[PDB]
Amino acid sequence: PRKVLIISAGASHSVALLSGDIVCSWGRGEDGQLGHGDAEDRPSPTQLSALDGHQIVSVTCGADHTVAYSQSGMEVYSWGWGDFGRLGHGNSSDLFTPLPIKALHGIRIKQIACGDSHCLAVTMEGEVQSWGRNQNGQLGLGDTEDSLVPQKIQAFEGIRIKMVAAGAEHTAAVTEDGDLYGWGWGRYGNLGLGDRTDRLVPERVTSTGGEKMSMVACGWRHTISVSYSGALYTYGWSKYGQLGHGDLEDHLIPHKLEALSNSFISQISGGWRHTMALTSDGKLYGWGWNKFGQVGVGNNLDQCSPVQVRFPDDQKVVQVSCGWRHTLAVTERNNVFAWGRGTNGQLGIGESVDRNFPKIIEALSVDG
Amino acid sequence: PRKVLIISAGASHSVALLSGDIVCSWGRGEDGQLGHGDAEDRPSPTQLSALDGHQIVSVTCGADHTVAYSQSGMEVYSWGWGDFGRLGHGNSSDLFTPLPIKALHGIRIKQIACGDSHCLAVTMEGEVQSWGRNQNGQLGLGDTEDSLVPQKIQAFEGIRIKMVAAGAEHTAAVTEDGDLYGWGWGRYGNLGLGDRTDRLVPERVTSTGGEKMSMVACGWRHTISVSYSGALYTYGWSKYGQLGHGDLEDHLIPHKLEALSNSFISQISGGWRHTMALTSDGKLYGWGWNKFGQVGVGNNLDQCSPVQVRFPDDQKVVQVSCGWRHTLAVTERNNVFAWGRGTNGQLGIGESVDRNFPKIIEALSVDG
Repeated sequence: PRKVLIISAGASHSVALLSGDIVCSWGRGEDGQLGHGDAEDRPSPTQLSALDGHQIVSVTCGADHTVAYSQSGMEVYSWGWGDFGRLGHGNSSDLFTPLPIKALHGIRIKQIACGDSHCLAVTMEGEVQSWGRNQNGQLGLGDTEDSLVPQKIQAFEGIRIKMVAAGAEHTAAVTEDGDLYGWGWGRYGNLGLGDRTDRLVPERVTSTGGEKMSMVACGWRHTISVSYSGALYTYGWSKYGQLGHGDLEDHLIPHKLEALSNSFISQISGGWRHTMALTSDGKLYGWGWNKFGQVGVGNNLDQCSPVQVRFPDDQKVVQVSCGWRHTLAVTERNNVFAWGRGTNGQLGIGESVDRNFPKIIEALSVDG
Repeated sequence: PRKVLIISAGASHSVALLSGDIVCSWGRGEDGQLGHGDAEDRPSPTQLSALDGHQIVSVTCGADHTVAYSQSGMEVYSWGWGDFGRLGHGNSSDLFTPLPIKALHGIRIKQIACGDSHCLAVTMEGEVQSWGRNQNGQLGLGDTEDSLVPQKIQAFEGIRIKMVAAGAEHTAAVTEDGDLYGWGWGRYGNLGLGDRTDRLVPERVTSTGGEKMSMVACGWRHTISVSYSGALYTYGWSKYGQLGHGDLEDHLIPHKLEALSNSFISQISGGWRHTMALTSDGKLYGWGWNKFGQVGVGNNLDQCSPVQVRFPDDQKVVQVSCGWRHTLAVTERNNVFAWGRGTNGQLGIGESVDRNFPKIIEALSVDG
């Protein structure tokens, strides 16, 4: 019957895009991130009626905002906390219902990324637009002033971007031809440039190790990058064991993960202080902070080395999104799973309780 | 049947001191800012156990932490969200139950203040030691680099600070002979120096309308001061009427609030989007964003101008503290009243549920 196409975990909230082009959301509602007009949490997945019939093709979560967009519509909608203009409407009011972005109408969008308070869009042609808070340069526009409305990184003109990723206050980008970029706040070496300085214009990473990057994903203060061999590189902060190399050191350049050397990483997601990674054969690995059991192995002990989150009858996962204190994953069996902090209802499982092993979201699954 | 001495309001938590070195907290407990070792919310004033008999004499909250020094042991305790050196402990880990600040053991304090992510202390001697996030100069140490340990501001050498206030990413101080200083993030004019930029060290406020200033207060992105003549001045952000001058214009230099000249202002308190002020009579006035009922005037309308707050039987008000979404008050009969948002229980009245006017805390007053 009905199945999940996309999941996405913000800080204390999480969203799902269902067949029927249906958006639904659940979790903390206090800042408007859910878009049901009201400010109350949803402990159970609620339909987002304002976006019924809008032919939304893809959702993406910030920390306390949410963007979505329509390809038939050529119309990009945002809602949630509006401060510093992360929503992009040219003002900074909070939205509690989805409103389109006059500034992007009629553009063909390829990818949209969201950090803590800045956003980036990618055109099909491969240009970039940033908007939101810019205090440490994250917008990558050459200065420090916030931009309340989307604006083109001229520093990219003629260079075709393949995808970008946003952390708390920085940004990353692999290109079509494989080069990797970082810019923004960089006090924990999270830009891969071998130092602890910010950057206001994108800066090419040279210490790839001569290997071209296929995709990048940001956590809060650490960055993840996969290459073409399937090799996985991490860099930035690792106070909490999220870089994943068995210790807790910082890495100012991309440091290949040894443990998962023998796996082809097809997908990556970064959270607040943990990490998650997807093999070709659908095994999922987690490591990082685990106070609320958001890594997934039935305990509340933190993991500085990749450990395998186990499932019922070992179905394969096909998607994984990381929040600040929780994780969602989708399996091949068209089932949906959540674990971690459940207090604000971001788990969807009707009760606001913490779970350290993956629990099944009854309202979004063909169970068994 | 004990007396409330002090009350402070966090972004989503609330603390109060009582006679007997008894400290109580309720509200959001996810980041450990309540201090009972656990991270689950408290909906009613919970006696803090690890401070029993520590002879604590004042408290304060930042956005997601808390500070609480003793005057017969001369140490300082912090706990809650730890990121950016916030707690002054030389690391950056969270603390769920108070620990002393050995960097200051010995030092004699007269006041401490807390922003979102940075803290300030005034020695009894009138020196100041700040610590925390420094990306915009809010420690006024002349640099944009966080400080995990508290450091003396050698820039106030030969000056006697009497009072200090901490905004979100800005700071403001009044000296013991009238002068007014601001430093840190000043993009909305919240520094009162006639422009919209930051300052990396304290800078004398030179448009003080010719009056010495005796006290100061800090919202999220606005600043408030009260002169020797009992006048009231706001300056900075006024998107919601938190500056209180009957419209919505930002002011780059301090602006006398004229509607309140027939009163002598004895206490002030800024919030996320609203402000509160208590005249020498004991009449409480509130303006600003009131979406969650937080100004407390029986309705849910944004007040861009001072509208006083009435209590059962025209009780007189002795103390007021301003959170992000709620407001606390203490009255002359030794009652406590809370209004505004009450989801994380941060109203201390049991259930809750928002309340748009002052509701009593049965469990900590003399009336029921």
